[PDB]
Amino acid sequence: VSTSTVGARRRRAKQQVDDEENATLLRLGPEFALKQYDHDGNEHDLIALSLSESRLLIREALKARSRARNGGVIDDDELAKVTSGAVANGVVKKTLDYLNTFARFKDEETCTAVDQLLHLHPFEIAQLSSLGCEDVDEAITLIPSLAAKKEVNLQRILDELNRLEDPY
Amino acid sequence: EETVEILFEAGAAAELDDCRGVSENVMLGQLAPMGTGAFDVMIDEKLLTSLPADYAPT
Amino acid sequence: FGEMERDCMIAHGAAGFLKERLMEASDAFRVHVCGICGLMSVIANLKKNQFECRSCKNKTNIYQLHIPYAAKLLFQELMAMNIAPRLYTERSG
Amino acid sequence: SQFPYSSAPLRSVKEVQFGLLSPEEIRAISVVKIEYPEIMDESRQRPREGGLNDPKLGSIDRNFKCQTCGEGMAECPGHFGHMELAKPVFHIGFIPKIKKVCECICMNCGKLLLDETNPTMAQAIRIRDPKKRFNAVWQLCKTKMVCEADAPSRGGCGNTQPVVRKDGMKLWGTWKKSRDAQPERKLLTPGEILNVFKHISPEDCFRLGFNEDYARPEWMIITVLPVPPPQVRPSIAMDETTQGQDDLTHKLSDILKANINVQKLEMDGSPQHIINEVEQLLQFHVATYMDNDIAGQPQALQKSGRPVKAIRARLKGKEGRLRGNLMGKRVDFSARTVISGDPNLELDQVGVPISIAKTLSYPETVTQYNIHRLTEYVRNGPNEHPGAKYVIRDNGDRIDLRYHKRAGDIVLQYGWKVERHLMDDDPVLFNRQPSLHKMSMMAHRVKVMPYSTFRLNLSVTSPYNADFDGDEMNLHVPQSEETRAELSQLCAVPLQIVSPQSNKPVMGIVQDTLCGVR
Amino acid sequence: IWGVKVRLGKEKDVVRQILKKKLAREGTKNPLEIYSAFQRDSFKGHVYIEARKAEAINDALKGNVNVFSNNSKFLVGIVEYKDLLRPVKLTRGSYVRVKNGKFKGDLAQVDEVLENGLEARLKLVPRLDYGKDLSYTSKFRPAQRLFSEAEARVHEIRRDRDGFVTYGGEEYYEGFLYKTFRLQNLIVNSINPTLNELSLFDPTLNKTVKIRQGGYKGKIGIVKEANGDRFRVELHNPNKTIPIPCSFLLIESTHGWVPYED
Amino acid sequence: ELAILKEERTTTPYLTKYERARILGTRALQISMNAPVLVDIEGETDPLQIAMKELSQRKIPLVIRRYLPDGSYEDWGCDELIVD
Amino acid sequence: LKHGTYEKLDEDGLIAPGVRVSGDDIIIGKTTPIPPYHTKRDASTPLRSTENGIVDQVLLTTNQEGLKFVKVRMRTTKVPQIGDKFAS
Amino acid sequence: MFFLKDLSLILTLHPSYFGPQMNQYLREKLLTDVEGTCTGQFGYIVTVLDGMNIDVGKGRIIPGSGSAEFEVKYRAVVWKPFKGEVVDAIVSNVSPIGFFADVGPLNVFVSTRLIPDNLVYNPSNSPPAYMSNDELITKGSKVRLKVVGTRTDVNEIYAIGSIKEDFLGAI
Amino acid sequence: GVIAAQSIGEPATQMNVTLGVPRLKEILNVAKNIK
DNA sequence: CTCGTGCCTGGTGTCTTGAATCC
DNA sequence: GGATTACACCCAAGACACCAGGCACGAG
RNA sequence: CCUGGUGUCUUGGGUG
Ligand SMILES: [Mg+2]
Ligand SMILES: [Zn+2]
Ligand SMILES: [Zn+2]
Ligand SMILES: [Zn+2]
Repeated sequence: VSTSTVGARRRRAKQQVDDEENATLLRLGPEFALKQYDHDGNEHDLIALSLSESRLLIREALKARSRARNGGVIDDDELAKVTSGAVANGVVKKTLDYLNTFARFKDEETCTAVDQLLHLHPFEIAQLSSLGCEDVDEAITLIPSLAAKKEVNLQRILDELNRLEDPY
Repeated sequence: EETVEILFEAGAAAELDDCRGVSENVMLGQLAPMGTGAFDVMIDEKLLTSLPADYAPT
Repeated sequence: FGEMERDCMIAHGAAGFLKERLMEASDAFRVHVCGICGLMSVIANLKKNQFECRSCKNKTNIYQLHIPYAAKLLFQELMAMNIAPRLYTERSG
Repeated sequence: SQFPYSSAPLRSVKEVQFGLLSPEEIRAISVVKIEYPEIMDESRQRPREGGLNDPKLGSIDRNFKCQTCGEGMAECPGHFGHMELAKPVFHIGFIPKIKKVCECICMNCGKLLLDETNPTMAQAIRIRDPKKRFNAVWQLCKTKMVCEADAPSRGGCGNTQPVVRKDGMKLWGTWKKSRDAQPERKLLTPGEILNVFKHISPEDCFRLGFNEDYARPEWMIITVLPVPPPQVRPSIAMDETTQGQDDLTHKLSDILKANINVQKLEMDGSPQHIINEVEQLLQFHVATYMDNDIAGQPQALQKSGRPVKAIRARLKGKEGRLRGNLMGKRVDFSARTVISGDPNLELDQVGVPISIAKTLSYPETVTQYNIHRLTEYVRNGPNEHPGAKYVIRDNGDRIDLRYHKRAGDIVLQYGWKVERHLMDDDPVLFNRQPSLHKMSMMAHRVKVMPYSTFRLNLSVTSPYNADFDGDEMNLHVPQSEETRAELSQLCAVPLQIVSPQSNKPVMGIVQDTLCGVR
Repeated sequence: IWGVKVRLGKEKDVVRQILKKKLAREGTKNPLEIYSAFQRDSFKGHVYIEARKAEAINDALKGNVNVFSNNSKFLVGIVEYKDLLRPVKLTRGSYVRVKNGKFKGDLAQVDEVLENGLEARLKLVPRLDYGKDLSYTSKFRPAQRLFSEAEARVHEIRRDRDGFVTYGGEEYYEGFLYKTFRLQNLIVNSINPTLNELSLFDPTLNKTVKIRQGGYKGKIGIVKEANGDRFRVELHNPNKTIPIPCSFLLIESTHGWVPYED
Repeated sequence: ELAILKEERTTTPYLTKYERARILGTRALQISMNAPVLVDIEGETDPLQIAMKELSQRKIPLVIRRYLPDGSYEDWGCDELIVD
Repeated sequence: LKHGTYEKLDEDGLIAPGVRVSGDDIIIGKTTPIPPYHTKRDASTPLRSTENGIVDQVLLTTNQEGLKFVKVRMRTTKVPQIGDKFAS
Repeated sequence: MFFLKDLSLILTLHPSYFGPQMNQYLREKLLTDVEGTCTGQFGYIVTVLDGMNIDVGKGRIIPGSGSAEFEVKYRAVVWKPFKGEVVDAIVSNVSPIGFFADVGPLNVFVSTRLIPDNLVYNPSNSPPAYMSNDELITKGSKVRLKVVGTRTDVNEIYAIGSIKEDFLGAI
Repeated sequence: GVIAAQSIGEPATQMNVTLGVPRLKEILNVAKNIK
């Protein structure tokens, strides 16, 4: 039905088992290669999004479109009624509410601070932001790929994440 | 001519047929790149905008 | 509609007319192909709306074609003699 | 439109990739294994599973749905089976190429007898065309009469190579054992050659002009036979309740019987000289199943005495699949009758008999501008002219107006189609055989007339090389809005007055009118 | 031992002919110097001949019209001799497939064998009609169904024992036919049970019409099609079928041509 | 990429007989499927006639994509091509 | 069964002389039984689709094998018209 | 796991829709057909970016049928989960065979043989929960699980989790 | 292309050096030994 | 009543030796 | 040693054999 | 109360 920029995938003599999606082994399949191409043929890094980025973009896109539907005229339950159809109403409401209960940095002030702090494979950089951690010991266990990289700063990463983190 | 021999030989040497000939497309029943089929026809979205607004798709 | 009548329509450049004569006005047939291996090996249940090329384990990259029935017949006779005619819908160079 | 809706995207064919079917792939697309030559269960209706008419292969009967795709016989393409061979046999089409490969490679390990160190040979691998490269290589290596273990180690085995000769369906290799001594030529069985071919390296596979993904060289030996569905070999009823089988059906039974007897040998009484007679016979049946015009040996015969119609003979010649059904074919919406002249018709008109005009039709789409006009045709029905034969809905269901007794209760919706009778000024393509040049096919405007001949204005007899001594001509009716416009704007008679053949007219004033005008 | 190719089906004849030649020449100055000859059914189209010199093989076959004239004889190895002469089941309670008669192809249980050892009593699902059309072949037989003695009682029978009836001179015990077959008439090897065995074990059309008004008044015809109001009469007089309104017709009935009161 | 800019178009500025026939037929077809017609329809109600009327007034809303041998192409609108 | 009319056959399965026939009308009714009621299959002969005329004469007899055997001769009259061919 | 993907959809347009607001109709048409749907190749398509400004290109007219074919290139927010990815969740159901957890659009099933023995299902408690002493798994409790297997139905995808490993569970 | 083929073939169908059809045949068949 | 012979149906399987030019 | 040898169309005129086994009928 | 299948392979004689 719907297709992408990546095409053909004609048969090759040697098979491959670096295709099976394994986040531990950095296998994201043929569609989510490290170097993608946009609809003009230009080269582009894979766009993986943390929970904090994603909350701003999706909410902005929905209210800008909602304003556009109103000729140019906050709460998650109100923002999800913009969609068309009960099937669409469901997936969008559940995604905001899920993000509403797990996004630490729920505003653009803190988020841009986290944005500048983080901006080396692009997938790992996005993983560190999504999974909250206390110490260096907790990060290399649950995410065993950070082992043999020999470039920490990790502690100051976690300290800034936890300091920017508002109380609850 | 040499109909079957061509096709056996074509198999054994994995020939690729790029379907640019008239005869290729005729026997596969597709519009051949000749005469009225030598070009594509596109819809002029720019010229449609000069029509009045009550003709609009909803 | 013999070989010599085919040539006359080419000379007139009436490509559209020639296509219709040899398909819609005769033995037009719809086949399904696998986007990976290019064979007519798709098993298509249209009321259940489920398609599968078992060889490629592929249920998503599948296309339909309009070809003459006598061409479909030709390819099955070629398959029976171990010749693989793979129909791809895109070029690559 | 005659096809039910399917969500799969519609595309056209841009490339045809030829190649060979691997043994593994044949099994992957097969839906059943074929073992028993008895077609019927026990002559008590319903054909035997695992037999040659196993219902999983498909339906050629209007009342049994396919047990694989669920579709009716019209849509169901048929699905292949497979037949395992007890012993690998040669493909009859590829023997002379197999023979060529033997002189190129080592008959022990299978490596190309020459390297890039040889200057002329290094030039030959650069040749871009696979066929010419393969021939250029073989032209060099032909005279190399020993596979060297050592470079001129290259991976060689040191053995001298035989001179392989073809003797019918058998290949004989004569090895020169190390002046002159005694050489012993033994038979090079398919199984022996099969194992040798699988050990050819990928790098030498490419250099031989073969292709690792599409035409791998051991696939020229047949180990499992694809069983075509019944659509390829339909049954026919000679005198209603008596049906004979297609030549392929009988021939597949013979291969299947012969296959069982090879299994019947290796487990008990094999006097060796019997194994060679039974294996060669399996090779024979598989060969004449594909090609029954093998030079130098008698043809396989039916019990009627006439030769078996092999697959190769199905495709060649004037009546075969290519010249008889694909480069040309029989077509709908055509008509033919004797022609007569009429001076009181315009140059671009053709007089069409009423009876022909009621049989042919054009599917005119219903719009706001003609809906009132088209309803009048519907009330008149198929037997009064000007009338109509069918009303086609957007779903495709046709209403046959011969049998619709409540014809007065039809209301037409926009977008439907009415197949109305042929009517005045419709363009049609007119044609006389033999079509020697492009003005053998010109578009004329219909004028419906009584009596059963086609009428031509006399000045068009010359380009058709027609006269009225018994000649017949053909009429073809375009079936859509796009082709009507193509006929009137490209093929119409007045556009054809001057021909590019000799930059001069091909029509003039003729016969009576020319005599009289002087 | 040499093998020789012979016309299919003529192997026994060639063995016979060789024996006659041998016996006829015994003790003469030109004896046939072969020891034996034989033909194995499993080895179609071959005869084997025992001798010391190849010339004796040619001598044995000279003039034999069943032998291929091509110099096709072949030598057998000593290590292959005994296998040429290898001579080669059936147990009560086991299944076999019948090879002859209306029960051809049917699965049957072996009930017992004759004392002499030739025919075996088989237990079979019957194919009967209960004498329904009496005043059989394998192509015009009946479906299989267990014998029903009450159906036989109703429709057409001798009781012999508990659950045993003789019906039309065949024996049925607990619904099964018990019938003797030659052992050579049953298949005991490589039987494949089937799926089925696993389950078991307008009133004026076409009437003649006269036309009473119009240009065709007085002509005979037949109503070919009567969709509504407009009829299709196949006129007799010219080879044409016309469209005509219903007011114009007279129909034939018991008494003359009657208007639209029929 | 393949598309050639408007200022650098090199193919002939006259409508060819083949382009004309395809344009008339395609536009005719669309009208019979009840596409909005861009000219006044008076007495001439045949699908082909309406399409021929639109052509004569330079009002057919279609673009010709003329393929060149290498695969590149120039898009020409039927509003700008000169019809004899 | 065939699509044409069976109403011109008499009870003996044969049409009688003097009856006009048109295309696809059945003139000889014959059945064949279906092997293993409602057991037979039609094997009847229709008049050629392009013809008409009058049944002129019907021969009934038996052949060398003893089964029944019929011939039906149809006559019509052809009147010259536009398109017919003539020669000195 | 969220990504931004540049996608495209082939749209066929009937000729009766050839009016001055054609593009705006197509923009509405794209959104109705794509938003909220799932595919095994990309995952759930959550929202499309910059919907009212998408450049649809030019439509190819299909020979012989009159209808027009647009290739609408676009950019969307997509959500696909992955095997090996550790994620948080909100439990939707608790049953004798494990629990079901809503991670945004879909639901993940964790079976009993991959749950530690000390977490005991307690129906008598009010409200029902998986309980310990300093642990509390009620509906809405943050839990940390790891996706160990993805199965594809091409309509909705199904992922199976596990809490049979270190540092996974309630927090 | 096709126009060229018909333009040359059609006159041939109605038609001491060799001329007419036998000479035409020598050309297309580019015979090494002409008559 | 039993045995033998003839006819019909079904199943399986081949073989005495006997038009001309061109590439 | 094969492959090449105009196009389309109409219509009338034809079809497995031999051997073995089983069943039925007639005669003794 | 809608759907609705009648053969093939040759050979020979003809038409332009
Ligand atoms: Mg003439
Ligand atoms: Zn595939
Ligand atoms: Zn099927
Ligand atoms: Zn070697």
